[PDB]
Amino acid sequence: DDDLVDAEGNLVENGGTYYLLPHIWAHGGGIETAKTGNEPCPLTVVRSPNEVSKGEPIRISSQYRSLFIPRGSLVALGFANPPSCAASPWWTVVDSPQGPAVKLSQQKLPEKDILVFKFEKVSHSNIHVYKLLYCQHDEEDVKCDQYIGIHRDRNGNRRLVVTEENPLELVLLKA
Amino acid sequence: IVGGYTCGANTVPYQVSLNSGYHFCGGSLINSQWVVSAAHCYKSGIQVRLGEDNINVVEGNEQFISASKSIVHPSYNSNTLNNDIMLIKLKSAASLNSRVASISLPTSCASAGTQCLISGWGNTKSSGTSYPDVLKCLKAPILSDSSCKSAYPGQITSNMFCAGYLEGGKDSCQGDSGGPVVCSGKLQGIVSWGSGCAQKNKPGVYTKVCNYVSWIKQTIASN
Ligand SMILES: [Ca+2]
Repeated sequence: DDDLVDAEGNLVENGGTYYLLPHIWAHGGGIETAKTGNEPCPLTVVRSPNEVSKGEPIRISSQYRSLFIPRGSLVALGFANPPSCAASPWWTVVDSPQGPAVKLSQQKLPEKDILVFKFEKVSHSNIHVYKLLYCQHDEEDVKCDQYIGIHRDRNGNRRLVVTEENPLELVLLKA
Repeated sequence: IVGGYTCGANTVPYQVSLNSGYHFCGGSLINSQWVVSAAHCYKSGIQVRLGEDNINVVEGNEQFISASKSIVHPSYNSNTLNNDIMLIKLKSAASLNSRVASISLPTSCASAGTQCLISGWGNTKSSGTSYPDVLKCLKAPILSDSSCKSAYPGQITSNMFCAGYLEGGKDSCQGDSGGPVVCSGKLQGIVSWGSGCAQKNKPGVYTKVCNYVSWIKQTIASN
């Protein structure tokens, strides 16, 4: 009677912690932070260079006060265990020399800058998998007409960025 | 409900629990065959369970009724959390007794400062997750539109209002959704959304039922 479901076939609990792994075990492991470019600490959200690493425990939250994540609800994704300098464990999307990239901020962020994601189940039904949408607000009608993808860089960091033709896929595993 | 107390068996005769195999949202009985909840609690095949206290087990006062019609507000916008209101028609009228009773719709919007009774079987702890067996209660006041918007800049429309404490400590939480907010004997609100639970400067945001009442009565009169 809902959509957001982890790997074990159990409902995704709002505010709970989950590992975000790829669909095909060849693209990388779970999600984690990384120090890329000229950052003073780990402020870049990437996929584990490892392919068997569950990554970092990630909380998935919705503004709604329901036990689960309502379909079509915008969500925020944050590290259950925040890093050093992050003033918030929540991800956000900021412009970078590379283009819009999923980063952690040193600035306290408001709901609007974090509730910009939305999971979307995939066609190949053989196990719960989802694409991650990026929804930038507009004028009291935030439109989710973009996806978040992987951009492997000069140092190998599989950083999460906004794409439109290289979307990534994820499976959720209760941390 | 964090920072609240145990209501006591059936002391909130209008508290309803929406079940889809398990409890996933509160609701409120407005008459023998129509229930009100949050739009985001929409699900197919809803079983409305009334006269409940311990939702985990049967105690002899429950009334299990399958949903016949589940009308989510036409203007519901899952993104913006706006018009988060849903109506439910029971396949069969409920037997109204002392344990199962309806709550009066508000024909007038309550003013800020009014004390309200928020009810629900949701998480009762700020950080962490601990769901109760029995109905939890909580008295909280309607906050001003300027404070509400101060807490949630750019997120408050005229169809929602805050209630609770800027200080935090007491508030609604996950699993309370769709539940009632009764003030001065009328269902002035519906547990809708909020940032965290019992957090500072982040009170509960509720669907402003008083703006929807004309719509409620109409649909009930034609469905
Ligand atoms: Ca029971």
